Amino acid sequence: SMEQVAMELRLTELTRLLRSVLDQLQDKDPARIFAQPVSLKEVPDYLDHIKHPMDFATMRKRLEAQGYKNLHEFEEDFDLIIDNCMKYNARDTVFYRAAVRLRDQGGVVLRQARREVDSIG
Repeated sequence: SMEQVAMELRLTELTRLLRSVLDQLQDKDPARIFAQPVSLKEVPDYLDHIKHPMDFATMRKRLEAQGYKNLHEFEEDFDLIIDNCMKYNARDTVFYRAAVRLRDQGGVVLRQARREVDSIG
């Protein structure tokens, strides 16, 4: 069907728009602490602490496989990154300080991105 075609083209263009948003968010991690999944070799107990790990490259696999049906699903994954960090790592750490920084700065990118999803449909 063609009504299936227009659902796709509208997804394809969410997927376009999220790509931009992720690039902006991942510029807020200049140190690349969030670039990649926490290594299980390096931190073998990690999953005893964090049940749903998340990182930018894992979000990016799922984005290029059109796997975010809306913005909320993308926003949930981003918050996973931040929240996991701020539980696993103590307050007086480079790691926790960087999640606090990404959360504050990424809140601006997301607050505009929410309007452009609603506007553009």
